[PDB]
Amino acid sequence: EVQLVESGGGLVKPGGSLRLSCAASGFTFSNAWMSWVRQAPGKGLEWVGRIKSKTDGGTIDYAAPVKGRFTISRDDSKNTVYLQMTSLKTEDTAVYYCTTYTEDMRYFDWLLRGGETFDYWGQGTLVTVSSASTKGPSVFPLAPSSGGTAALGCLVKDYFPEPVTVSWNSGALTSGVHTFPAVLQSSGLYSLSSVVTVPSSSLGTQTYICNVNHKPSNTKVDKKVEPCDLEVDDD
Amino acid sequence: IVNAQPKCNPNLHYWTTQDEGAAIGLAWIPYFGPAAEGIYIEGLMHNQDGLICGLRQLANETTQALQLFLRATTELRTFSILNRKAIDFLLQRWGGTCHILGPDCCIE
Amino acid sequence: SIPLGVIHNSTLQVSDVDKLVCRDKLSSTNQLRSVGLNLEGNGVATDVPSATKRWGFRSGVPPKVVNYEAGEWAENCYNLEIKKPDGSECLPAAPDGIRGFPRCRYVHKVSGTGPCAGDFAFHKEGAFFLYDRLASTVIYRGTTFAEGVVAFLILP
Amino acid sequence: DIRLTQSPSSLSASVGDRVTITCRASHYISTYLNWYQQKPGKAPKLLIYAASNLQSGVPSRFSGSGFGTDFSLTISSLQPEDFATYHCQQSYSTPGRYTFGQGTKVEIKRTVAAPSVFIFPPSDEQLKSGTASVVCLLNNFYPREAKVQWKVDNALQSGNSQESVTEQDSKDSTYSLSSTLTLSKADYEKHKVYACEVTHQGLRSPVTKSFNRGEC
Ligand SMILES: *[C@@H]1O[C@H](CO)[C@@H](O[C@@H]2O[C@H](CO)[C@@H](O[C@@H]3O[C@H](CO[C@H]4O[C@H](CO)[C@@H](O)[C@H](O)[C@@H]4O)[C@@H](O)[C@H](O[C@H]4O[C@H](CO)[C@@H](O)[C@H](O)[C@@H]4O)[C@@H]3O)[C@H](O)[C@H]2NC(C)=O)[C@H](O)[C@H]1NC(C)=O
Repeated sequence: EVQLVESGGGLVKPGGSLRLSCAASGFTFSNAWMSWVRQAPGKGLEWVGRIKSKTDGGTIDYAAPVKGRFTISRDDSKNTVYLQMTSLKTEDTAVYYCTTYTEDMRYFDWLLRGGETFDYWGQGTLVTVSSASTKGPSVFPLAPSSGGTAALGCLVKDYFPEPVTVSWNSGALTSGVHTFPAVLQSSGLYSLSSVVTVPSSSLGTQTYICNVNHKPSNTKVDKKVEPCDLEVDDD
Repeated sequence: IVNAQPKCNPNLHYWTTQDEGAAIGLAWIPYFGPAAEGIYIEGLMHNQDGLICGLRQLANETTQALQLFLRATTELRTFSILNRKAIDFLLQRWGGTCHILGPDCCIE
Repeated sequence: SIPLGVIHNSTLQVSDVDKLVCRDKLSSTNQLRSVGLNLEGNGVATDVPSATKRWGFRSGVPPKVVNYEAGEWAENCYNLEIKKPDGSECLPAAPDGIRGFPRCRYVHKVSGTGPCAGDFAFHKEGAFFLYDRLASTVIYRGTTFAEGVVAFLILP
Repeated sequence: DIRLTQSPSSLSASVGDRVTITCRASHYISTYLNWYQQKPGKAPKLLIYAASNLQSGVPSRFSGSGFGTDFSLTISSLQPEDFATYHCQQSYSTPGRYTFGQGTKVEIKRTVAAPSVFIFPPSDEQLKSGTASVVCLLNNFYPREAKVQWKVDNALQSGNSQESVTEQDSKDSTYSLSSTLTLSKADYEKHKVYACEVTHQGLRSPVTKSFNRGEC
């Protein structure tokens, strides 16, 4: 019933600005408090900011490492809240989540304390800050040339930033699929591997293609993986 | 019961003086018993099916009536309220002749 | 739950609150009686040193009083006028309507001094101090009492 | 301003066990805690508001307790979908830097599962670029702890490989692990036998999968 969608994340160089947008639907936006909470890759959840509704004055509060560099605003006619990021530092590389403090939880706070309980969370967006340019992913097949059950994967190498998606046979094969998380190589670029397990007798009859989609570099590449029996009857 | 208060405490941290049973040793003796500050037992009751908030509302809606009662009586301290409520509970069912298959008769 | 005495023809039992005996009949509140029984009747030492060794001072516990309708004639009762060495009273004056135990053959009246290290004097065994149709957890000044305990009965 | 500390940091229990996580506060707080469930890759989902209060839709096995400085979260009987990282957050004052706890990741316990082992040599299209990446796959195994060692011509190699662990699957509580080994083209064409050897509790003896360059 209630849904929130974050957008605007991307790669920005240290010291640059970036604008994040949060769209909300399914509730009374003008009476609810909004908040931004970020999650670093290795630091857990970290609260960023808070904005009240137009009823309570709409005062804004920021975090200590955040004050003076960010600015929150809200549009009630469009049910949207915006977060502006200026003079950004490398420690702010995180996954940003947009949260709402509904009017119903205002009613459960009885001691009238300013703190809030975060009701609903959106998908979140990725914000990466690093002194490097975008790079396209490398797709290489992994041939299956073991018994009754066999395994088949394709490898993605030297891609930056992180957002990558892999779908085998345009999503027709969803069972037994394992897509491993990214691992940082010594060169500064990441490496990902995608696997799917299939019966051995089906490799000669089916055609398996992995579809790799990479939004930052706008690179969508698909590759067909194919396998040993001696064909020695030549003259 | 519709809770019409501006805000509600969903949690009930209740204290009472009824003993929970299994009194240890001879601690029931007033000489060896606890002081006036340590005779209470506590408990936590969460908001289930919207009960807690409703309870508060009930108290609110009771207040007026209760006040009127305290206006009528001349007791400096009134302790016989629950007992009177029980007496009225019994009179409601068995105060008059209990006709079988009747609305005011609770039989089988 | 407070034990209720069940009286039959030459039978006494504790009323079982879990059980329900439909043959038991309570047709009037006159059948309900509260009775005070004297520790004397259980063979306790009545000499002043033992009795006073059964009592002790304590603060922090508010006194409590419960009525009883009938009591037992005592051979030995006690009446205390105790002060601290500084002359101040150790025991409070009898509240309004608390009179002495009505039937005492011997009243043991003890006067003197003590440290009285506590706001009220209680019974160390949890018994009651029986007065004129009022039973108290504490000793009042200058007021004759008997040591006892309370039972509740339904009379036939 | 306000410090929250969870315990334990990691937890492993079986399906149907009673799980209890503790959240401790630095200052005095009267039932302002909130329990959030965050499954890997998804957003945190609010489970408990204030103390012992379940959000509409949360199953009955979740329960909260406690007030003051210490708070307790209890799951009566674990279920496969309960695998997630749970967080406790205070709402007593305006949130500080340490308002959210570090988090407690719950892990489901099952029978020891033997890993299915495969090995994938580098592709010719990848060999054309000047870099080689051999893959060693261990899928469908519990627990997560396993030993992967690369041996090129019976010589143990270190510092040139990387591991990657998949989160616990939702249907079957089984992990998957991938080992990627990166070498240059010249050093790859210098040796004949390549083997990845794995040790795990589900296998009586550690097993090794090997291949030669250009084999069938
Ligand atoms: C209801 O009725 C019961 C039954 O009588 C009463 O319980 C009695 O309480 C008195 C309290 O003073 C007890 O008397 C004291 O007992 C001490 C220990 O002996 C008993 O306890 C141990 C441990 O349980 C038993 O193993 C033992 O067999 C005895 O049963 C004595 O040490 C006390 O002092 C004695 O020594 C001193 C010297 O230091 C002398 O000065 C004393 O005069 C005395 O000789 C004292 O005797 C009595 O034992 C209890 N009866 C029992 C346990 O059966 C309840 O108090 C009563 N309640 C009410 C409200 O009336």
